[PDB]
Amino acid sequence: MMTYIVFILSIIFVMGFVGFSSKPSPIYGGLGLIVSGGVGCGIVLNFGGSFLGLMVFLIYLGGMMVVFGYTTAMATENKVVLGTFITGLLMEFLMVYYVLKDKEVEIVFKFNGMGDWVIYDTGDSGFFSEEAMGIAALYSYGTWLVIVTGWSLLIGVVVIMEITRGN
Amino acid sequence: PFFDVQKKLGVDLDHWMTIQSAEQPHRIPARCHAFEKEWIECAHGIGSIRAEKECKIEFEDFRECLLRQKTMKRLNAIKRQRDKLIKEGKYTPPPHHSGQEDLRP
Amino acid sequence: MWFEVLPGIAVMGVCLFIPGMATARIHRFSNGGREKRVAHYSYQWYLMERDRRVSGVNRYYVSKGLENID
Amino acid sequence: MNPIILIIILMTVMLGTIIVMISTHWLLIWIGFEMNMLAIIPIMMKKHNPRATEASTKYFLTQSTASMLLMMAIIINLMFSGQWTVMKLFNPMASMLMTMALAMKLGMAPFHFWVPEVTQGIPLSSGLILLTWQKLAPMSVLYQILPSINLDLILTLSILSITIGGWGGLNQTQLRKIMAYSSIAHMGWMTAVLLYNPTMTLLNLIIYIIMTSTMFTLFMANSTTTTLSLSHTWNKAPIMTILVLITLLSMGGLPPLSGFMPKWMIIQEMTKNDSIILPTLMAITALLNLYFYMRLTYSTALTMFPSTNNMKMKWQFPTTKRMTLLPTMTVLSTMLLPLTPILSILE
Amino acid sequence: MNLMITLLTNFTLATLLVTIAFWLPQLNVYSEKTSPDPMGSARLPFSMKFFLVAITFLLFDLEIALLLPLPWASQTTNLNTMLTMALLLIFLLAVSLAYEWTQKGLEWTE
Amino acid sequence: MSLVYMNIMMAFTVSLTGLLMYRSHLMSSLLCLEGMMLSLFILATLMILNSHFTLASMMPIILLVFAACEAALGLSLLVMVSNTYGTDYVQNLNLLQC
Amino acid sequence: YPTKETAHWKPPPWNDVDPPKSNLTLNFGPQHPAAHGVLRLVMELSGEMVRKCDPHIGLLHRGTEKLIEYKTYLQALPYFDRLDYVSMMCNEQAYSLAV
Amino acid sequence: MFMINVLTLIIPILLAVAFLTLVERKVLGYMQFRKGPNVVGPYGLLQPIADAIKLFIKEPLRPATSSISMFILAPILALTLALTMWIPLPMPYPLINMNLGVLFMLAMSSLAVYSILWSGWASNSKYALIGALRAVAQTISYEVTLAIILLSVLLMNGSFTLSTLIITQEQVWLIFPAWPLAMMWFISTLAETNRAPFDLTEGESGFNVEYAAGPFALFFMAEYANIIMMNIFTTTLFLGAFHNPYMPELYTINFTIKSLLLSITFLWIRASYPRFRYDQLMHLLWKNFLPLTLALCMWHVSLPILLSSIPPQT
Amino acid sequence: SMMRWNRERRRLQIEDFEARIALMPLLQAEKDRRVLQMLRENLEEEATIMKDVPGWKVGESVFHTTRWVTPMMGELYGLRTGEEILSSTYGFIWYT
Amino acid sequence: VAAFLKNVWAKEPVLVASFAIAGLAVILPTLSPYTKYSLMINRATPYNYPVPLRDDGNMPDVPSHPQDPQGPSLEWLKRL
Ligand SMILES: CCCCCCCCCCCCCCCCCC(=O)OC[C@H](COP(=O)([O-])OCC[N+](C)(C)C)OC(=O)CCCCCCCCCCCCCCCCC
Ligand SMILES: CCCCCCCCCCCCCCCCCC(=O)OC[C@H](COP(=O)(O)OCCN)OC(=O)CCCCCCCCCCCCCCCCC
Ligand SMILES: CCCCCCCCCCCCCCCCCC(=O)OC[C@H](COP(=O)(O)OCCN)OC(=O)CCCCCCCCCCCCCCCCC
Ligand SMILES: CCCCCCCCCCCCCCCCCC(=O)OC[C@H](COP(=O)(O)OCCN)OC(=O)CCCCCCCCCCCCCCCCC
Ligand SMILES: CCCCCCCCCCCCCCCCCC(=O)OC[C@H](COP(=O)(O)OCCN)OC(=O)CCCCCCCCCCCCCCCCC
Ligand SMILES: C=C(C)[C@H]1Cc2c(ccc3c2O[C@@H]2COc4cc(OC)c(OC)cc4[C@@H]2C3=O)O1
Ligand SMILES: C=C(C)[C@H]1Cc2c(ccc3c2O[C@H]2COc4cc(OC)c(OC)cc4[C@@H]2C3=O)O1
Repeated sequence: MMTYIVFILSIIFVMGFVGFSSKPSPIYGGLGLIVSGGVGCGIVLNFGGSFLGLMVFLIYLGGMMVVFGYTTAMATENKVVLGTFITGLLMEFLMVYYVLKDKEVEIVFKFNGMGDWVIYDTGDSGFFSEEAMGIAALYSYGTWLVIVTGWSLLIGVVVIMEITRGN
Repeated sequence: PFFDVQKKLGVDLDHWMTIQSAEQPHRIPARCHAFEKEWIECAHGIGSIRAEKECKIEFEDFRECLLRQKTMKRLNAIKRQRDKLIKEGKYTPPPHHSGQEDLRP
Repeated sequence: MWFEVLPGIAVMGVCLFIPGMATARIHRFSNGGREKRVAHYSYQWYLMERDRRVSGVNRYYVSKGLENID
Repeated sequence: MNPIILIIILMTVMLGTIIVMISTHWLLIWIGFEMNMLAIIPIMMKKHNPRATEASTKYFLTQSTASMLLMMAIIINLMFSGQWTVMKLFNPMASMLMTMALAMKLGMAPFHFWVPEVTQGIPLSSGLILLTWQKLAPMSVLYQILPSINLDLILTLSILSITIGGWGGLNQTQLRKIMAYSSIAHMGWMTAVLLYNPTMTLLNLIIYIIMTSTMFTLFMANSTTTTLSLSHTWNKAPIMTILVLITLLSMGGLPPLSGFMPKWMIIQEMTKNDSIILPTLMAITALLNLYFYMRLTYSTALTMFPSTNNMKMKWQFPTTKRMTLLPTMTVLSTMLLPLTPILSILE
Repeated sequence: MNLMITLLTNFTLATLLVTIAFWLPQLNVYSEKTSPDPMGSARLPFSMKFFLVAITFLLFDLEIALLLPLPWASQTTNLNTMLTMALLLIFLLAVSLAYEWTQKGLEWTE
Repeated sequence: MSLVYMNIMMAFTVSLTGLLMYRSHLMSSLLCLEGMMLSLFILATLMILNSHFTLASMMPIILLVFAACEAALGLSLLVMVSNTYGTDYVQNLNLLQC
Repeated sequence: YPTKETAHWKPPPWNDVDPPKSNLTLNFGPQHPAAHGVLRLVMELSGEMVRKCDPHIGLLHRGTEKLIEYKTYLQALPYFDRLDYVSMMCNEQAYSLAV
Repeated sequence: MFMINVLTLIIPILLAVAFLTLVERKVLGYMQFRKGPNVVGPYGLLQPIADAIKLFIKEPLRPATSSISMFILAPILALTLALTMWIPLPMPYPLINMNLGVLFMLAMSSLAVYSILWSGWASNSKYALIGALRAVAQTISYEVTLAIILLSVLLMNGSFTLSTLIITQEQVWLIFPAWPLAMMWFISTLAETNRAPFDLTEGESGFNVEYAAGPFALFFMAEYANIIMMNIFTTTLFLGAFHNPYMPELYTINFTIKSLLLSITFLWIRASYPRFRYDQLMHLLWKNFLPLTLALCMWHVSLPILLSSIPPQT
Repeated sequence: SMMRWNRERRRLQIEDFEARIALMPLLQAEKDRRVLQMLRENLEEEATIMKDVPGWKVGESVFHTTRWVTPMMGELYGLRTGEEILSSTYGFIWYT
Repeated sequence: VAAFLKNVWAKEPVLVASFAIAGLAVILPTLSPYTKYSLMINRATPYNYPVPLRDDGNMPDVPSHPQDPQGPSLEWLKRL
């Protein structure tokens, strides 16, 4: 049961999206997307992407969904929602029952039903996280990427100040 | 259009993140470095039409390194026959696959 | 006078002293009288699991030296 | 808007298109589309009225959904190929998702439902940018992935675009919506010949950009956004009615005009590949857009109209509007058919 | 694993104390209150400046996200390129701040 | 293939169907769009970490940063709609039907 | 071609500009210490700015100077301590100089 | 055995937060030429106990809320985040020794604004929502300089590891090469925790005026559970103590004394100044701290390269 | 002071890395015998399990090449108990 | 050049300190002599294994042992 923990989080992740795509309100939609970001971040952290998991927490949840909740507060002061929620939940639990009774499934692609602990690597990486040094490579190998991203963010600041002015 | 400015000016804008076989930081290999290298060296220069049919075996080896569908299928078959013989009782696990042997190195 | 604030400061200081001394004594207790092994990097984890194998008692902290080889 | 900031934002639109055109890595393709969208959003909100905010919001949602589908296509390509080259895709699911996403960025049917609205809500210069410059980057990506494009999907999208662009502009009196349904129909004409000969796709793209640039430049020169204000042009400047005459006759595909040039070549490249029925019904549908062009120039451009007395004030002032490249674009959008073998420079 | 134990323990202790806080004085039968604010019932007006400082936070937080691998990037062998791109990113953050300055975006929450 | 990939793609398609046909708050559409971005982040991260392809470790951060900037842009459009109608109901965005 | 459904569609405006289809009013009542006691304030704000400030007083109106008319001069003297009740002997001195 | 370590972390946190109220009232008393509590306990030592029991037996509001569920989730998230900030703190050894503890604490402290936002949602008072939005914009403003100052210092650390930061300061305190970072950091942590002169929750009515004594005592204590933590974090970051690995309690006494003096420095700042106007601290962040913080971030990028003092990666 | 101490710390890091380098051939030899041990044990247990299945080749490579492929995690720890599986698959990630 | 500088140092000393520290951070690594040693130390740090070479017969500059006098040395780092 502990061997499938990534898989278990993934189920919650799917559930979390059906939690907010049913859309009772942007308030509870934001709450569901924050819980979904937490559990998908747990998925990322369980493969060794610790820096990318802390980028989910710092930038997605701590940076951006704060601004979504802020704008939901300031600008935005059932049957369809609950029905779409229970519909997606029944679809996902029938998928879980299929893939656990069969250990093989095909919706669009062919998917194994064992846990994803098998597909890892048996080596080590010495005195570094490979993911950390690959993100450190943004400044040494990623010059053009830094240029286009910084120009896009500068243009993003300029564009926000243009269209929020109204004049 | 693909205006190949990077080759005309001789600059390396984004060829480096393109494949797994490229120069990585601290010489870290990808898991399928050898397979991708073999498939790239097969399909080089012969065009995509000849590459889809003349480099099928390297590409199948590389896609099966990436996804491990055949390996997981074989592990499913072995684990399923093992579970059947455990349920029937015609097989017993050895002490080195039950965790009673105090590993080697 | 001003030394009346010192009993509350001393109580709060004991409350801040307890977690650090606690985790120091617990890490010395659970690791064979020594510091907890820090495995930030995969080489450290490989050496630590190799220690757990070569100890023979399924503990990384049980150290084996020259007496273990002939 | 500050003209320096306007120059910087237009250079960022151009820079995003250039990054999509030149880059070898799929992430930089996605980055170029993100840069292009993020930069073009203020060009649509130049006049700051609620129609432009609605148009920019609809454009944002369509291009953002298209960009997410593009990144999902890139990610499935990474699953099934382990690499990032902008070349053919290595999964038909990535092929379908990227064809859908580029169809959303072009405005092809069944994702056409924003192109008549957004073009209506934004000014004529930003609508010119939307219907000409924003077609260059997804046609470049479609030009580079055509070994992986499913033929049935691209032909379904193409003929659906041609039928909806044909039967959507029959009802239209707004000039920007006529240009938008014309856009949808011409993108169908470009993408149906894509897997047969992509040079004729580029030929159709360049002739379309010339004719669309001519039409929006005449619209800005006359300040006419409707059919009825276009009818009031002969009493102000008679040559402008002649130019919208010849350019609308060219966009439907009359011989011997230049807009007959691409689609004829397209039919010429579809019968080589033994497709007879498809370019036949394709040009049957193009006869319907030519037919409402001929109503929209016969009934309401040629035979002269009741005017208003205030127009006799406007006789005393000439046009000081910068009609940039307008005679060159009007000559090229009409009189280029004798140079039809120029297309080989696009090979 | 021990991390999840710690997080679960903190969530458990917080939920325990919050439930005891919400339900230990609900044992009391104090009184039932009817009780029939600066604004009375007016709708909350949108403040444009609060939204502008939230988006300015979001964009500078993204520029921070680009800045975050610098202690690892200082360990590279391509230090001239790395130092150039680091100074370029902090300069572009400063240019975004200067444009936010001079276009009066930082006013009445300066 | 991997089984967690099916769940991440199913999450992506759930938020994609939540974006497409509801005709509700505009903020709910932006929430579905950023859920699509979240699932793309998770899926790119699990693939790049799975294959040990080191240079693409900076790729999801890029996928974060641009798209979060994109999100900021969307909110400003919403605020302009929120400065026009008082609501973010997308059925107020029907001026351009005619 | 206007059909039965596409019949209420009026043309868009000629300049493509539609009409745009208010400021906050706060009531800081007698529930507040940094106003020095008993004051109601009807603020009219425009964001951070104060457009209008309407003080409502009378929350300590006690009819002092109607009570003074029914008391003698010596009996009326301690009312003046209780007017400016951090300036007691100054108000005593003002009333005493008057008398 | 690990659960004993978690409990001896988190129960003394709540006790230290309880007696921090007494230390606040006493130290503010003597600075104001008076006494703090000395009646309830001997030298006031039973005042936090009596106060916590008094709050836990008051009637709660249970008002008409826009959300009951977020009215419940705001104290739970507040206490849970206030307790999880302490788990990578190396004193001298942490509960959870992680490679990215600094970035962990930055991310979890960025998550703390949802307590303020949900507490502003849960009260139906629109003015409490306005004050919550002002508090959130204050906190997200100063998180920017927290992130950039912390990045500039970790350029001298070499990693995101909090225990490496003890090895970093074995010769000199890191306040000597980074005192402008240290003083902007200290004022920014003061502005993070809604602490005077940056508090805007007592006067022009805060976000947590809806809460009365059931959740409020929890909110408050979670808030002070941040404050000590931030000072402890500042103590790790700029005032790194001597660590003898054979006597760890030397480090524990040394960092405890420094963290107490720094929390008392918070108390001594709030008793000495008036408050900011709201746009004045927005002026303080966006126009005074942020250009200097960018300039010093450029200086701490280029400085180890130009002195050949790039710190070790491991 | 930070200049002198970070130069000293870089010298100490080089010393630690050279101790690692000097130990790496012995660790490489033990790791090679470790993985060939586990593959040979899985091969013998497959040979004693997979006899009921018709058309089965024991130890059949799924790769068309004859190059040595680095063994996957579920290839080595596929027939062992869940404790050793969980250790070898999430121990370093879950370590403290 | 000193009237405007004294004026901005009297009005905006925060921005004067900001632009001065930023200017020093830009220009000073191009003037420091120690910037070479940063590069030299970051390439002297052995993250990977020093993979040996097959002795073809003629490689005099490659040592046969770590303690041999030929090869790269770190005496510049031990002295500094
Ligand atoms: C961590 C341990 C403790 C750290 C120290 C903190 C303890 C003491 C705290 C005292 C009480 C503080 C209460 C809060 C006060 C908030 C208000 C305030 O101070 O605002 C900040 C004020 C803001 O300015 P202001 O508010 O005074 O003025 C108004 C602003 N103008 C002028 C624009 C109208 O100052 C700063 O922002 C300074 C921040 C630190 C500056 C560091 C400078 C470094 C020097 C570099 C060299 C310079 C020389 C020239 C170049 C040389 C080159 C070689
Ligand atoms: C990490 C460090 C943490 C430290 C936390 C604690 C700090 C403070 C420690 C205690 C300080 C002294 C407290 C003394 C309280 C007053 C005692 C007393 O005399 O109370 C008198 C009262 C009534 O007495 P009565 O008999 O009626 O008198 C008539 C006489 N003819 O009789 C009574 O009220 C009954 C007796 C009450 C005694 C209460 C004592 C304090 C309890 C506090 C709880 C925590 C204790 C410490 C926990 C950690 C150590 C184990
Ligand atoms: C294989 C592909 C490789 C690449 C090939 C090249 C592709 C070319 C695509 C051209 C797209 C042009 C889009 C429009 C020009 C861009 C800048 C712009 O919008 O300029 C218009 C400008 C706006 O000024 P403003 O003040 O805002 O006007 C409002 C009115 N008061 O000023 C005005 O409004 C003035 C009015 C006249 C403007 C006429 C502009 C004509 C531009 C198109 C020229 C023809 C296309 C080039 C040749 C064919 C190339 C395919
Ligand atoms: C309304 C909903 C409820 C709201 C209240 C409760 C939620 C909020 C408060 C709790 C927040 C939980 C945050 C958990 C993850 C924090 C990031 C993290 O784990 O970083 C630490 C560390 C990275 O460092 P590293 O040293 O590389 O790892 C060891 C490798 N040698 O990584 C590790 O050590 C990895 C350890 C294994 C993986 C840990 C996964 C934890 C569980 C996933 C998140 C659960 C919470 C989901 C909700 C979040 C908030 C919405
Ligand atoms: C080349 C070096 C690197 C440069 C890039 C990195 C910069 C790091 C700091 C980032 C700062 C970001 C924001 C900067 C905005 C600058 C413009 C500005 O503030 O102008 C307005 C100001 C008048 O102030 P006001 O508009 O009223 O604002 C309210 C305060 N009263 O007017 C002013 O304050 C006048 C500002 C210009 C004069 C400053 C001169 C400083 C000289 C220091 C010594 C030389 C340093 C070498 C570099 C030259 C710098 C000019
Ligand atoms: C956590 C425990 C054990 C108790 C003690 C306690 C609370 C809850 C809230 C508070 C508190 O202690 C003090 C009480 O007195 C003041 C007085 C103040 O100003 C006079 C002041 O200003 C910020 C703050 C306060 C604290 C405050 O709010 O629960
Ligand atoms: C109203 C619209 C859209 C079009 C259709 C139309 C006109 C103008 C004029 C005429 C016309 O209908 C045609 C019908 O058939 C022919 C056939 C002819 O030749 C085949 C021919 O030669 C001049 C002339 C005619 C008609 C003719 O005069 O504008």
